[PDB]
Parts: sequence; structure tokens; C-alpha cells
Amino acid sequence: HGKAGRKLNRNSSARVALARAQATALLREGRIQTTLTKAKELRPFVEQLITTAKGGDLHSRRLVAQDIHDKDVVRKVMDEVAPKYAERPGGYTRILRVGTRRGDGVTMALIEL
Amino acid sequence: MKGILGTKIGMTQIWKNDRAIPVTVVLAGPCPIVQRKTAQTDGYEAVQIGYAPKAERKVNKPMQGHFAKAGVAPTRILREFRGFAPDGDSVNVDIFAEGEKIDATGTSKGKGTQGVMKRWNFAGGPASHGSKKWHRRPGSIGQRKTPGRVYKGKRMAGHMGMERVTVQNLEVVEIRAGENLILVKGAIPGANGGLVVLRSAAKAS
Amino acid sequence: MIMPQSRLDVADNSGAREIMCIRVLNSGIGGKGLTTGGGGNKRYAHVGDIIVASVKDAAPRGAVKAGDVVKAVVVRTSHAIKRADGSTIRFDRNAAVIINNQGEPRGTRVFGPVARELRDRRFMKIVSLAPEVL
Amino acid sequence: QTHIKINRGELLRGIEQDHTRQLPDFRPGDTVRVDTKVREGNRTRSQAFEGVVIAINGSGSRKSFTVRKISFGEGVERVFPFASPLVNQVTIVERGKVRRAKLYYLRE
Amino acid sequence: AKHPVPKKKTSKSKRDMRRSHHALTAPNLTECPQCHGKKLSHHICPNCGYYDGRQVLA
RNA sequence: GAUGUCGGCUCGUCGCAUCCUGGGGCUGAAGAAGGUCCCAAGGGUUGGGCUGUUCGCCCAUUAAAGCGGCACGCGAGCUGGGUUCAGAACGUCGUGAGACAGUUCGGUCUCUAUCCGCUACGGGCGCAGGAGAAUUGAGGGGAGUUGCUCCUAGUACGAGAGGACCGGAGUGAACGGACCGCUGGUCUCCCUGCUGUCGUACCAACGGCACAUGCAGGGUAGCUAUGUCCGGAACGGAUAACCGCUGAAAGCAUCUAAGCGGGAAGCCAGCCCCAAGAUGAGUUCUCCCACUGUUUAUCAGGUAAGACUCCCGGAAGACCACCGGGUUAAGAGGCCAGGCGUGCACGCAUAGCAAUGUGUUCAGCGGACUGGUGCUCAUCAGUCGAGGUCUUGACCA
RNA sequence: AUUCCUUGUCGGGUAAGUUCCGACCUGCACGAAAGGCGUAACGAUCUGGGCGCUGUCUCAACGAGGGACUCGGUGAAAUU
RNA sequence: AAGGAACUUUGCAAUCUCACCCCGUAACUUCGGAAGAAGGGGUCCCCACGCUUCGCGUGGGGCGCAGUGAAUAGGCCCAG
Ligand SMILES: CC[C@H]1OC(=O)[C@H](C)[C@@H](OC(=O)N2C=CC[C@@H]2c2ccc(NC(C)=O)cc2)[C@H](C)[C@@H](O[C@@H]2O[C@H](C)C[C@H](N(C)C)[C@H]2O)[C@](C)(OC)C[C@@H](C)C(=O)[C@H](C)[C@H]2NC(=O)O[C@@]21C
Ligand SMILES: [Mg+2]
Ligand SMILES: [Mg+2]
Ligand SMILES: [Mg+2]
Ligand SMILES: [Mg+2]
Ligand SMILES: [Mg+2]
Ligand SMILES: [Mg+2]
Ligand SMILES: [Mg+2]
Ligand SMILES: [Mg+2]
Ligand SMILES: [Mg+2]
Ligand SMILES: [Mg+2]
Ligand SMILES: [Mg+2]
Ligand SMILES: [Mg+2]
Repeated sequence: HGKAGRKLNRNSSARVALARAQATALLREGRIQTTLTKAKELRPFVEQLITTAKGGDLHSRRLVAQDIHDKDVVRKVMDEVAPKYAERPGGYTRILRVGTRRGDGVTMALIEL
Repeated sequence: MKGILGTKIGMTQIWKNDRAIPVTVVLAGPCPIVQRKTAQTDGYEAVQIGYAPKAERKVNKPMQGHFAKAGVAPTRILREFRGFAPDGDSVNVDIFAEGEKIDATGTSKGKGTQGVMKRWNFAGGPASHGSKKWHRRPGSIGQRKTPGRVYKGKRMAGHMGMERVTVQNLEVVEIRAGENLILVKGAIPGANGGLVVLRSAAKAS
Repeated sequence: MIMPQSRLDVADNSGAREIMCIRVLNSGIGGKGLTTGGGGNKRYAHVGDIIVASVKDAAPRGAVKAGDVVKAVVVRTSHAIKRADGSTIRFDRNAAVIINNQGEPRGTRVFGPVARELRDRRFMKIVSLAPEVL
Repeated sequence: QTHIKINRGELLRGIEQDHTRQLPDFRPGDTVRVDTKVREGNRTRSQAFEGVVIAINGSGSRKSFTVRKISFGEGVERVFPFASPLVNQVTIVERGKVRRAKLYYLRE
Repeated sequence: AKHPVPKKKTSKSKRDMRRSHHALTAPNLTECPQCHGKKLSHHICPNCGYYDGRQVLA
């Protein structure tokens, strides 16, 4: 059959780049408009980065630095965002569905922190 | 004849004497008697039993009445067991006994569309000596001009699994009533957390 | 799991050094000697199974010589053998011991350890000369 | 399929516990594993398998360990269910220094 | 040439018969609670940009 | 104005003039082993060496290694070894160009299925109201093989050597179904190690690239066989050849002309699966209840019971369908704890000139596993869906 | 690369060898510049064997990517 | 996994081999060859000393399953 669990519409290398790229964008911007699916897939990965950063020690930073290649974003996540989510029992990131696009007819969506 | 509804829990390793036994842990929970079917009213002799409890809100008026007429409290599953009567409300205690050969039936894990190789056994073809028809692809579907038809029943690719399967003469290894559990030697069809139907051996050896 | 064409080590001083499977039989052993086959199919030889084989290499001087068509019982396998308690045995190299039509070895000695399954399969004499029975 | 509110984990853990045995610490490095050979006729014999632990696998009932040893010039690997009745007691013979969890390279 | 090919033109009937399942399904449009310009269920109202509060610009 | 041709493979199905099993009669049938004929097509009928081979010979087995049909079954299914194109050589023939009864090396097998047929899956309408469930089985399909060993019993039988029927146990082989606990396989980024180079200022620590995993080691869920579990039956009813009972024609005799019983792996039933489009559309339980609308709107419109649409998912799945959850909420994600996998993290300290080693640290990391928990989204809503035809008969106040 | 009878006959190799090597001679129908016989080296030649290795195979499984399936956009064909 | 040509017309296809240094190397021959025959071993990091340098040699030590640590990269042999 196919009872696995994850997505991949590209190849290993790329599936990672995308997740890391959208993870960097959401943390840079605070909210990003993307395809509904790409947004559904992004949600767990960014939520996981917030928890790693919630450590607040060097090891926790360097672990974020593995997926967040932008130096300024890693500082923002580490010193600004994770602290704010201290008492949030890791949940925050929400998805809003906008509606169908022109060229491909794809339903767009929002993903905000 | 005798029978129960349950949920396949899983498979583990057990020992009886020095021999290791592959067991299928089954929850043959309490089964309320919901309808008795007689030759006088239903034209045949049978019993309607029920299995998993349903939240009252989730149950509709037609099912509410049917459950109320027996004073049961909504199940979710309802199955009939022919030529079975015993009074009260069905549990595995004295229904089954350690050593009894039983016929556990479930619904095979469905494997969607499957080629003639996986589904029918087939043979496919050469991987190398010049193909186009490498591995799966059936052969010749028929003959030539005579039966201008392809035989009805022809083994071809289709939806494999998600079917009724009765596995015969499975041994009863352990029974923990009150824990509402029954251990069976071997493998029962269907996936974990699925509906199983444990019945007294269809035609015991 | 031994099938025709499988070359295997000889665990005896019968003369042969390597035998190559020609046929896997349904390994008889009852009164009259070895019993007649339990079918014509039968895919693989396991430990305790009887195979017909061609002698691919023998030592100079010894009862069995190269090219001779012989019967041997499988005594070791790289393919794992399962037991009633749930334990498993597996040997680095597969091996056999040349037998006669009586099921008794052709050599005076057995080399390396042998599978306990040979004992259940009623191969006393083989088990008897075996240095260890695992 | 039947949507019963169940913790299958514990139902399973429940059964498995009356069929699970704890043995000495052992991670790799040598072990005399003294097993009992009940099958030698009606008589109960005693054998001892001693060698390096190459793998440890599973948990609960299913938990096992693999022992490798060279016996009479030929390599032998034996796999034991910790809770097997034919196993009497395992004993650490000498603790080993290893950089991984599987040791299969020792086969060459 | 072009290996399997159709044997006869398919009649005006036959052709239209397979077309019986092509008819599009109109959206299930709902009235918006705070600008009333119709919206899709579970989507942000295109006109006011609300989804309980105002989520999007314009 | 084209019906592709040997052999292989793939896939089957059919006949019986039966190769094996099953039942019988005769035997120059003591027994065991057979010979021959009758009934019997349910299943079964092995792997190799040689040849393009069909065949055949051989090896090694077997219960057996059946014969034939299906365009010498099957190339819009595959091969292309044989043969029948162009090249080239040999032997032969022809003065020659060339030729063959030949032989030899080489030599383009065409992505898209319209109808019928076949496998799987829906949508529609029907089944005299609208609904939610549970079903009977007309019919259909699947399955159907067989060895060895022991017991009976070293008995019957035979002078012996040898050696049973009948009945009863086991245990395999092949095949099938299911399953993933076990042994294993895989597991494309879950963990580790390694190289070159480029980058995050440098060091340290990381990241890309080397595959569509750079390479290596291992590996959970899932899927999987080569791994497990179960299966072919028993009982029965009617029969075949065949064996009998009562029994005339034909004072006797005869299984047959009246009637009767027995009797096969075959037939019908039993086992497993589908099945009321079984338009002959069946049965049972439960629910909702008999709205409203001008001789302008001729039956539409609010509705009930109930469902659908949409969202979030799924051991369900191409789509659709099927199952669950949708705040009255534990559905998925997260988050927490645990399992399990990898195998001792960064950073600091110490030891050494150093490469490294040791402690901190059974560490650190973390896909899919088992629970918990209202942090995130399952918001808000819209669409649809009865008011039950007539005739005859029985009961009813 | 010539042999019809032909799978000639004996030997080798193989468990088993219509091919292959070796003899033999009965050359249907070899033979001396339409060159005869041999020859080290060379060959994307052709033939037979061995070791190694392997999914060619028993017997197939899992995994990946691009198509196939679904929606939006554009939209052919032989054939009839 | 186990097996290893049992596939087949035919190991077709795909593996295996794969660079540089040291050792080593057959029949046969036209004395060049055959030859990269065949087969074996080395290969990373540090430190000390020696030396013709980018380096290399001896010695001791270190780490991993594995050191042309990834990429480029002969499978070989017998006979016709
Ligand atoms: C690749 C596409 C091209 O088709 C082709 O080449 C394929 C390979 C050819 O197939 C064939 O030869 N075979 C197919 C079956 C057997 C035969 C064949 C026979 C022996 C061998 N032997 C070995 C050992 O190999 C190989 C093949 C085609 C189909 C030829 O048709 C066959 O003709 C035979 C004479 C009569 C056949 N029937 C009627 C019985 C008929 O099928 C032919 C002549 O084209 C060559 C048709 C005309 C119409 C064209 O010319 C079209 C336009 C082509 N032109 C273009 O470019 O497209 C094409 C379609
Ligand atoms: Mg195949
Ligand atoms: Mg394992
Ligand atoms: Mg022809
Ligand atoms: Mg055809
Ligand atoms: Mg596994
Ligand atoms: Mg790997
Ligand atoms: Mg009868
Ligand atoms: Mg719902
Ligand atoms: Mg969870
Ligand atoms: Mg040239
Ligand atoms: Mg389109
Ligand atoms: Mg010569």
C-alpha cells in the first residue's frame, strides 16, 4: 500500500531547502502567504524550530543555526520569539485559507506565528 | 454458532512450556444483546450483538429507538450471529475456553490497485533479455480468432485487499476476562484497532 | 537454504573437499535405510535435509574422488535455523557430511560443530562423530 | 475500524510482563551464556555459549541479543530471547570498548 | 503508423452520452457576517478580509 | 487495396482415446509386486546438461513426470535463437551475370485502445412515502493434489524369502489465504562516522555540492518472504462401472422386464467469498408524521426524521467511494512524558609537544510508535429532504 | 566458415556435452598465388571452456526520482 | 537473506576489477614481445630524525567498519 507519513513533490535535497527557506521566511516576516499544502507541510517544521530555540543555551542556538542559515533570523528566533512563547505550550503558528490563484487555480493560504 | 466481536490489539511473543508462541491479543469486549431474531418474527434464528460504545449525541433518532427497545446504550457496530441464543449480554467467559479451536475473521488490510504479479502471483517477464514488458505485465489475455472474447473471471490487475477473510482453526492460548482479553495462536486478518469476529470453529477437525 | 548448483564444504574425512548440489530430496530415514521421496518438487535443503551432489574437489587419497555422484546430509548453513523456544542459530559457512544409502557417514570423522536438528532428524552416527552439537 | 477508547500500549505491556526477563547489564564484549538442552532425549542437559555480543534488539517479550563465537574453526552466531526458558543465566565475562551498536563488521 | 486507432466515428449521441458527468458544481457561497459580499466556507472573506476579526489588508 | 510465419516466454482454458491419485471386473490374481480391461477429467503432472529447436537422447528425482484442441492457442503481450531481403566467405553449379539440397558470420519487431470482451471503481434512476441500521440467499464464484513413517501387525497369506487389505495416528513437499510477533530484507535524510571543496569574518562548531541519498555504518513505523499462523477435510444425498436382495416371462435358473439396497478423488449439498438491477427488486427493527400554496402561477415552496456541502485526518484510496473527528471537541498537528533508533553532543576541564584520549555524559539528537494535554486549525454557515396511486379481499368500531 | 548420410566413431571436459577440442578417414563435393599448410603479435571479429562477481535467474521485495492519476491554463493525431 | 549463471539463443544486461608506489610474473615467440600477464602488499593523521624539492625515507604513536575514505577509475585466464 503507502501507510508512511510526510510529503515530497521534489527530491531529498530540495524538500529540505524548501522547508528551511519557508521556515526562514516565516521567522523573518512573521506571516507568509504560500500554497495551502506548502503551508500545511511548513507548520510542524517551524513549530519544532521554536521548541529547539526555547532552550536558550549555545547548543540550542547552534542547532537552530543548522536550519536557519540567516544570522539575523537566528538571533531573532533565539532572543526575541522563543522567549515570548515561554508560557505557550508550543502551539503557535496558525494557517488561514485565502482562495484560488489565477495561473494554476491553486488555493493560496497564510501561515502566521 | 458461538461468537463474539472484538478489536485486534496486536501481536506479541509468549511462552507455554518451553515453546515460544506468536499470539494475537484480542479485546473481545462486552457485547450487549440488541435484538433476538426468531423464525416467528424474522423467519430465521439469530442474535444481533453490538460492540463499541458511542457518545449519545453522535447517535441518531432511528438508532436511539432500536437501542432503547432493548435498553442497551448505543454501541456503533451491530452484527448478527446465527443459531446462537444464550441469555443476558455476551462476554468471552465460558463462551470461549483455553484450547478451543476458533475461526477469527476480519477485513484484510487493503492494498489499493495491484498488478497481476502482486495480486495473482503471475511471473511477469525478463529483466534483461530484451524487454519492454520487464517484470509486471500479464501475458496473453486470450487465444486468437476463436473465443473472440477474453474469458470471464480472467485474473487481472485490480483493487487488492479490504476483503472479508475467515482464518480457520486458530488455537485459544490464554483468556483474561475482566481484562476482557483473549490470546489466539497465529495471525488474524485486518489491521490493529480493527473489527474481528471470533466464532466457534465453522467445521472443527 | 541449499538448492542445485550450491557448492558446499564437506565436514568429513571421506575424501571430498567440496560438493555441488545436484538435487534436494525429501530426506528419508526409516528402518530399511533412507526412505523414498516425499515429493518431486521441494525447493531448498536445510539442516538435516539429504541432497544428491557432484564432487567438485577432493583430496588426493581418500574414499570419495572428484566427479562422483554422492548423497550428503546438510550439517551447517549460513541461512538461520529457528528453534521451538524462539532461539536462532546461524553458521558462517554451509556444510554437509557424505552418507551411504543407509544414512551412515562415509568418513571416520566429522569436522566442526553440527546442528542439533540432525539429532531430531535421527542421524545418530553423524551426531556421534560431531565435535560439538549447537 | 472499531473506534474504542483504548491504550493498546498498556494492554500489550500487560501481557508481555509475565514473559519478560531482566539480565545482567551487558552491552558488547564477552559473555558465558549458560543454556539448558532439554531436548537431549527426556534428559535435561546443560551447554554454555560464550562469545562477543554483536547485537541487542527489541524490548519486552520480543527483546533479544546475538552472540558470535568461533567454535571448531567455523563461525557461529546464536540469537537469544532474554525471556527464553532454555536460557538459564547470562554472565559478563569481560566488558568491551565499542564505538557503535551492531558490531557486524567482526564477521570478517 | 499510429498503432490502436478508432474504427468508426462516434455518433452525436455516443459522444454526448459520455459528457453526462462534465457539468461543473457551483460554489456553496455563504453570506459574509461583516461586509456581506459572499465568501467560501473556511476561507477569509474576500471583501472585508475578516475571519472573526479582520485578517487581511483591504 | 496484406489473415505476420518456427521455437522460447507469459497467460490460460477445453476434450478424454487417463500419466498419477479414486472406484471396479478378469488374471497364467497365495502375499507383496503386477498384467489387462471397465467406470472416472476433481486436482496434480519436478529441476537440469546438449540443440533455435518442436521432438529426441542423457543426469538427478518423482504419486506421475499423459496425449491432443484452441489461426500447428497467445508478436496492437514480450523475445527474435530458426527461416525468407540488401554485406561477406566456403563447398558445389554455371564461360558468365549469377545460383542452392547446402553451410557459415552480420543484419531497424511501429509512445497514445474507438466499439465488443475482461479486471477494478463510481455517477444515475428504479425497487409506490421520506429516513438510520440489521439481514434471508435465488443465484454465482473460489477451493478440490499427494508422498513418507508409525500403529494395527511381523498379523492374514506363504514351505520359506517375504509380507497385506480394512481401519487409526502422525509428519512433510508443492500450492493458496492471511499476517508482521519472530528471523531477516528495505526504510532517499531518523542517528553516527569519512573525504575533497566552497560558504557561514577567523578558530571552534555547522551548512551546500560531489545522485535523481557524495560515500560508509546502523535503523523505528510502514511495507515485505526467503519468516510465521491456518487451509484442501469429515458427515450426508443421489449415482458410474461394478456388486448384491426379492423375482417372473421361461414349472428351473437369472441383480431386471414391476420394485429394492450398496457403490468413485467425479455429481448435488456441506467449507470460504460475492450476491435482492433476484425490474420475481425480498425480510426485520427503529425514526419522522399526514404542512402549505387563487377558477394567474396546472404541483411547486417552507420543513420533519435524516443527510449532503465544507474543514481537519485516516492501517481507506488513482479519481470517486469507504471510515473517524469537527469545540457539547482529544481528530490531526504541536507540546509534554514514555518507547524505540543511533551510541557519548556542544561547551568547559584535564592529560599529552601533538594526532588524539579521559571526565562532565547509559550523553546529545530525533520520521512515521504509545498515551496524556485544549497551544493551532477543525470557524461561520449554505444546500437538500416525507405529507405517501388505484382495484379487489379479510378483519375493525 | 568445405561432410549429404550425421548428434559419424572413439577419447577429452560435464552429474548429464546435437555444440567445442583431439584423433581417425568413408574428402556426397579439400588442395597448392580463384594459393596449400603453418605461424609469435594484433581484433568493439566469431566459437567453446574456466576463475571471479553479480537480481540473469530460484523469486522477488523494499526504497527513490520522472511519467501515468487529480485540479486550473493551453490542446493535437492516425482512423472514420 | 540464502543461493550464484540454475537465466538464456548467448552471462544479453548489470555487478565485480578500477589511480599511483613497491614486490612479483607463465606457455609461446618474429626475441620487440606476449605484460597492467597472473598474483600479493602499501595508501589517512601526528611527532621525532634523516634527506634532492611540491615532497619522500626510516622510526614511534593515534582514530574509524573503512584511509586513490567523496569524483574520475582495466575483471582476468585456457583453447579454437
Ligand atoms: C518504426 C515505424 C515504422 O514501422 C516499422 O519500421 C515497423 C518495424 C515495420 O514492421 C515490420 O516490418 N514488421 C512488423 C511485423 C513483422 C514485420 C517484421 C518482419 C520481420 C522482421 N525481422 C526481424 C527478424 O527483425 C522484423 C519485422 C512496419 C510496421 C512495416 O509494416 C510491415 O510490413 C511487412 C512488410 C508486412 C507487415 N504485416 C502487414 C504483416 C507489416 O506490419 C512497414 C513496411 O514499415 C517498415 C509498414 C509501412 C506502412 C511503413 O513504412 C510505416 C509507414 C513505417 N515507416 C515509418 O517510419 O514508420 C513505420 C510505421
Ligand atoms: Mg521476475
Ligand atoms: Mg534487526
Ligand atoms: Mg509463413
Ligand atoms: Mg495478435
Ligand atoms: Mg523488521
Ligand atoms: Mg544507508
Ligand atoms: Mg448409496
Ligand atoms: Mg461527519
Ligand atoms: Mg500522538
Ligand atoms: Mg582495427
Ligand atoms: Mg487539464
Ligand atoms: Mg589446426
